[PDB]
Amino acid sequence: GGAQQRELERMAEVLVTGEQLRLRLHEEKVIKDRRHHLKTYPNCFVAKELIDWLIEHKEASDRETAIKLMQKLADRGIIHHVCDEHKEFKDVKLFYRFRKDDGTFPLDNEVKAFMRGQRLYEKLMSPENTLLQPREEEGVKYERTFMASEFLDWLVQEGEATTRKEAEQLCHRLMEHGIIQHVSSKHPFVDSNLLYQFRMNFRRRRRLMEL
Amino acid sequence: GGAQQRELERMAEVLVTGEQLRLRLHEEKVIKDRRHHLKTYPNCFVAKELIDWLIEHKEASDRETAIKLMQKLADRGIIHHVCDEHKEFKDVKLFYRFRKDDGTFPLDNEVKAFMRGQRLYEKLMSPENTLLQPREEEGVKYERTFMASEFLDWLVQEGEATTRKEAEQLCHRLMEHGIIQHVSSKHPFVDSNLLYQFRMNFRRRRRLMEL
Repeated sequence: GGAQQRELERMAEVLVTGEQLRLRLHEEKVIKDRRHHLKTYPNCFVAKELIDWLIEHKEASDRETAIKLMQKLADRGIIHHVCDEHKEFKDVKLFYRFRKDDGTFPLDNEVKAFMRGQRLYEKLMSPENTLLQPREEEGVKYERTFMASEFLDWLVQEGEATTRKEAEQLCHRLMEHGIIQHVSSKHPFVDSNLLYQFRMNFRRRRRLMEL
Repeated sequence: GGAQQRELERMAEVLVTGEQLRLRLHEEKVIKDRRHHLKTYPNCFVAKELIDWLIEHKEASDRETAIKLMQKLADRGIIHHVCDEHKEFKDVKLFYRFRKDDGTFPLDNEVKAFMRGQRLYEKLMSPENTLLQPREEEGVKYERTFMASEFLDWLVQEGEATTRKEAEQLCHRLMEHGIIQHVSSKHPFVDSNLLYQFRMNFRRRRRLMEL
């Protein structure tokens, strides 16, 4: 994997693990609409309460390390402090901002392809999936291959792409960013019976303490 | 105009007029990175100062009506009060929220197509543009037509689409949502010499006072 995989892991894993946490906290009602002074702030958690929860569910060893983990999510824009935004515009010396000027947290195309590729790899490495097999091309045995045509077929049936031409562009992006490769000759992706492999050998999703 | 156009105008015109204000306020440095107690708040304006500016530039007769106009923008999420979001996560009773749980302002495909079409229509009404002409098809005279092939050429040349097939898909959306039409309702959009028109007769951009 090397430097590319290390840096793509840095970019992507906290986003993946952070999203997993968000879903868990909704299911457990730690995130909910909260009222404070007759004012409703929707879909909020309380910092102290989340620290409690993290330790309570053995996601963090102590208060100090739970704070460090949530700080990492705050630093990457995954969570933010909810301050009191006045809803009423008034003739006062307060700062205002156009929503279009709000800061964003965009992902470049390499990171997007990495994160798409990891979802596919996890599905294809599951017992239920059988696309990945040792196969032969021009008399060479290769491990963990998939056929270009079969991969395009599966991408649609699973709903990872709407159409074959859409799924084809996805594979070209996966090729461009080194997520997949032709079994031997750096050949491009072609809708054919040629064999391809994952170049990127993704590691399991991180737990919170592993960030 | 009719019912479809009235409701698409309600959805879109405040967004266009508000965006135009954002660009103008940037040009005039009413929006800029502002410092407040050793914390830099980027791309902000000061409410009172914008009221000043609106009156100075005759967008509002008085402060009360200028406030009413900016409230309209705030109500549609175009502007918001910038409050102090603590960057450091602390073991405190403060509300936090996942960014993915922040409120959003989605636009459906019909409004997007309406807004795309209005931008294209304005460009085709610029003095240097010559795409729109009276032309004849199957012996019938039509006004304000454009040819599909010429329109696709221009859409790519103008950068409204990266590629010719992307420009083609845009036109299909314009047909789907009644923004453009075939001169005689006999064909979909086809990359060819067939003639098309704007079905939507867009009205001039709203002034702030008209929203």
